Amino acid sequence: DQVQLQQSGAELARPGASVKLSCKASGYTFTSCGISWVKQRTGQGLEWIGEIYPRGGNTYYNEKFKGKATLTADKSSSTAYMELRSLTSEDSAVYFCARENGNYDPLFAYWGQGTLVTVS
Amino acid sequence: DQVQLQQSGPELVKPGTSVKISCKASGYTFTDYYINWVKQRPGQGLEWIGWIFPGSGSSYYNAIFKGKATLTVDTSSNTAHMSLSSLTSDDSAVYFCARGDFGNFGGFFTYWGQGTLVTVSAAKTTAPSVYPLAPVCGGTTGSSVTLGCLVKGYFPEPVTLTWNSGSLSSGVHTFPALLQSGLYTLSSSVTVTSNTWPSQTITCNVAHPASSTKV
Amino acid sequence: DENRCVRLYGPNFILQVYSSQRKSWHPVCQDDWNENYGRAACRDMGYKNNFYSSQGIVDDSGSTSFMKLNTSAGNVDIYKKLYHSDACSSKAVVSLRCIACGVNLNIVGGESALPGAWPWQVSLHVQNVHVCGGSIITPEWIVTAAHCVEKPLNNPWHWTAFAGILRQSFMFYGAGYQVEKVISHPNYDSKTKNNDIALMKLQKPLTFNDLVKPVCLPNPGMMLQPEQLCWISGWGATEEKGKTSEVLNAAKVLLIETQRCNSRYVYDNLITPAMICAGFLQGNVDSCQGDSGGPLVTSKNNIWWLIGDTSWGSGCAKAYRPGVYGNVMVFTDWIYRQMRADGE
Amino acid sequence: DVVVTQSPASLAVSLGQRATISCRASKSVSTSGYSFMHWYQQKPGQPPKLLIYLASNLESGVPARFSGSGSGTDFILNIHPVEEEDAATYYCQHSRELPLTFGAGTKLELKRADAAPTVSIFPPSSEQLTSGGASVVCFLNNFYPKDINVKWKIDGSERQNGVLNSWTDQDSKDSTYSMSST
Amino acid sequence: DIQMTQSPSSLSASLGGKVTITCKASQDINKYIAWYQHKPGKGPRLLIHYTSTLQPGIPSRFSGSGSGRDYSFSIYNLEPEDIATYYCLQYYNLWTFGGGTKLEIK
Repeated sequence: DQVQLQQSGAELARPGASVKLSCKASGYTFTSCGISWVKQRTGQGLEWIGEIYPRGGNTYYNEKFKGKATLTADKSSSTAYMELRSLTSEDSAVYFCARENGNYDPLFAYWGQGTLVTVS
Repeated sequence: DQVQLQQSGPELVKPGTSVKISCKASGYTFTDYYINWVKQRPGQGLEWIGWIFPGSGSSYYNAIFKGKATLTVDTSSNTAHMSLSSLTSDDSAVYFCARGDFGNFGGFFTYWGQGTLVTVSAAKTTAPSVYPLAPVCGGTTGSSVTLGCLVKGYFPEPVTLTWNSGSLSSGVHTFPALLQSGLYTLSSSVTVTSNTWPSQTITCNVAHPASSTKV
Repeated sequence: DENRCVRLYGPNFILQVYSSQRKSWHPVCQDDWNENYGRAACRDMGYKNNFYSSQGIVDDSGSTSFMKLNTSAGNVDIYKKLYHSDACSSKAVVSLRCIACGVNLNIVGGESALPGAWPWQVSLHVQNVHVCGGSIITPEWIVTAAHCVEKPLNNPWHWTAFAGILRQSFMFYGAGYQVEKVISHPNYDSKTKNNDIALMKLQKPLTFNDLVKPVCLPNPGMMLQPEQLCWISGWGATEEKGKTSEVLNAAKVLLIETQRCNSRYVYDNLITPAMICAGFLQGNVDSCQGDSGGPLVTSKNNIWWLIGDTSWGSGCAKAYRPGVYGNVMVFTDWIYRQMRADGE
Repeated sequence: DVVVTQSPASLAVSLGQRATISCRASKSVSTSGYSFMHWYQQKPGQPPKLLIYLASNLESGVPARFSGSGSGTDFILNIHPVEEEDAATYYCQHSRELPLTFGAGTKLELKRADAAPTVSIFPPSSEQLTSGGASVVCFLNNFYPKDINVKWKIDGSERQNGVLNSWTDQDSKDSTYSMSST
Repeated sequence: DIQMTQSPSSLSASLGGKVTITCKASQDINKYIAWYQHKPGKGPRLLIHYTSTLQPGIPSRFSGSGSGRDYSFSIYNLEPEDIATYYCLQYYNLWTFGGGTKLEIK
């Protein structure tokens, strides 16, 4: 089976609201590897938000995104989430959920299909 | 980098409402010292409201003020807030923010704020009416001429008073205001040489924070 | 489940990986080392997104064989892409600090302690009364004694820890941290305390300031002197059978050799390889009742290591009766296992 | 709980003398070698100023005249010599347990040679009568003691009706008083 | 934070020719650079990882190289399939992307 990282559909919310994206993962042991969230903006290029490890919940964030993002995972359901708070004019990106190859190979070989998040 | 605790200004608020007293802390590592709050009604001694640990946020409220004053901190900006609820006439007092010892070991306050005068009444704000005062011509014995200013009917306390834009301060007697007929009246005086009054410009200056009134 | 196949060695935190081929531990080489591999290794030891820094240090251990990294491999384990090598391209190995610990701002017969001196000190209360202490080793975990949480006190809802506070009169409800879990040592023998160590987890992770900080756990190969200069602290009774101290005292004790602490005029071979005596055979300094589980720290390399935890004693103001502490060095592996197995 | 009792409620002392303020507690505030009784000083319109902490320790920036002593239940604050600037209200505070509490305070007063007030009479200015209100203000300056009274003789005839008096506090430069009658 | 500065910010390249996009680092990333394609709506695709390896099933005409703090990536015999916004990613310390380059035919 091809490792699939189906994300939630495109969503919209008012400025100052919160959007909780989801990225269900199939085709691999959800606890074995780690899941990353990558921002893709027009003009600003790609950016990195943070990493979530379902085994223990260990989280790493970028300096910019502290507080703005709150990675979340639920092992039993086998799907990881990213919560964005106080969404504003510049938080409208095609957020990508990417699974790094392994804990000793932090390469984004597999990616989500993309979820265009837009702010009213 | 001398330590400083800077509180907000006076608050005139209606009964039953709430007021949030702030106190920005600078000059020291914020999270390492407790910040205490103390109340003092006019000429009535000090009263410990409670403290709050900036590092963790644990707040102790004296049983008197539990359910009336809620303490919260803003660690990002190094500021401490106190919120008084269901304000009544008794709630009016001066509230001091203080910083305890290093570990809050001794539980003593070495640095204090300037105080924040809280007035709690439904009376409408008014503007001071300053009437400059000058001596008579029939009592100019010697050279000890006395001049002053009178402020009447303003509301509420406090009002700043000044002489010669601060150029004159010796002999400047500012007397406390009094609640006369539901309004506050404040006076002042100055003593200088007679030869200086005509050859020098002597005038008072006022500043009411509530309703800006320079005059 | 066997997953303690990586470790840090000695005061310098020399990362090591186990090789069954030679049945030995070999330090990793610094050449071509990814820092994310160090992050992963830290996670594989039980550190909740706690990673301080990785740097290359000339090997301060005594190993002639190393573990070079095969950069042509891919999507494999740490031991799969590390191959035995007898040299390094850069004469430096991997040093891995997985957490910022061991820095502090600087009991009978022990002078009062200043704030920030022993930030890891913890006072644990059962019914708003101090029963014994512990040691902050992580924003969530605390190292204490097993005899403290004996039945009935083995349930986690009795306990509330007060760290960052030195006054017992300022330890009011709403200042401590409720304990999620209490994990005593399975091999704890009440009749003869042998593996007397216990853990505690908090619902709300601690925030670390100058007053609150963790104490490094002792990595293997910590070459300590036979009489090393250690420190103790706690709210114990300053007088034999006295009341709990209001303030946090500290004392300067020296480790006593096990070969000497088991003589006939001493505990008489009652000390097992899981315990370490400390104090003076002359006396006048010991950890009395009320500061059980308390830290026994030692400074070495600018780092304070949790050498042991208060376990038992036959008297405080007595000669030939040094304080007996658990050997946290022995229990570090079990501690790591219990910290990794959080949630599952 | 502990309630500190501070006596006397007021103490008048001549400059250069010794002023002793005593604070007593419901139960001992001394334990583990520390006596948690602290002394502050508040002057009119200023926040308190920690003088002494832990019942014997002088805070940095405080003159050596202030002295602290005591243990257990009995505490004393001494000021010797007493300067004109020492006229204020002194509070004792216990931090042995929670909640922390203060003493009732001890208003200090300075004894000085008596001086009569320098009277001044100010008939209303032009700006006052433009609104229809009248007010005559009399200024009494640099007198001692503060127990002084006045009366009005408008047109030479006595009148009390509405009378309003306001006193200042002991000046830190001359230890005198002032008053305004209107 | 290991910042990276990828230039040129954009390039109008010649079809059937050659092109090289330069990426530089704010630290020594031990050749732990990876290069990703970016189709308009088909998600990023990994092409090069570690400066010397192409993920299986990828054209051999793709190749990168470098060391130290400056790295290179070149692609010869440009075809319409190669029109994409290529990125440089370092996974030496946390993760960081380049600025991207619009590879548009001329």
